[PDB]
Amino acid sequence: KEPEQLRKLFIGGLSFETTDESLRSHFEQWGTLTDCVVMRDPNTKRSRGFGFVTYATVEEVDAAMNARPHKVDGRVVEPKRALTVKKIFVGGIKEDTEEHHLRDYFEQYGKIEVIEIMTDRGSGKKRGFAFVTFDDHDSVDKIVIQKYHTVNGHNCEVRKAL
Ligand SMILES: CC(=O)NCCc1c[nH]c2ccc(F)cc12
Repeated sequence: KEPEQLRKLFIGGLSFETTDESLRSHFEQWGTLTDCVVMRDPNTKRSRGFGFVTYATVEEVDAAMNARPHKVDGRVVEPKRALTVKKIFVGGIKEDTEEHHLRDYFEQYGKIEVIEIMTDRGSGKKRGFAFVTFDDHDSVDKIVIQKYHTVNGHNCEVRKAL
C-alpha cells in the first residue's frame, strides 16, 4: 500500500453544511475512501470549512484531481494533495537536453504552458537547468513527491520554483 500521506486530499472551501457523509458520498465517485473528515469547532460543532479524504490508492487521488472542478453541496471546493505553485526547476539536464525531451516527459504530469531552457547570459551556452510552467498546481505536486526523475538519460533534480 502506498503511504497514507500520499493518498490524502485536503479539501478547502467547503460549504459549512457539508458533513462527513456528504463529503464521502461525493468523493467516493472516484475511488474507495478509507477516511473522510469534515473539520469542526470542538465546542460549537460548526464546520471550519475544510476537511480531508483518504483514498485507497494514489491512482484514485489522481482520478479525483482529474475530475476537478468539484462542486460539493453547491459550492466549488479546492482539493490539494499533501506551497501552491505551477512552476518547477529542473536541474542536471546538462547541455544535450532539448525542449522536446522535457515536453515529452513532463506533459504526462499536466498541461505545459512554458518551457525555459536556461542559457548563459554572456556565451549563450546551455547551463544545464530549465523551468517548466504548467496550467495547474497538481502537476507540480505530483512531480515533486517522486523520488526520481529521468529525462534524456539524466537523473534530474526537480523542485518547486517561486
Ligand atoms: C490549509 C489548512 O490549514 N488546512 C488544510 C490542510 C490540513 C492540514 N492539517 C489538516 C488536518 C485535517 C484536515 F482536514 C486538513 C488539514
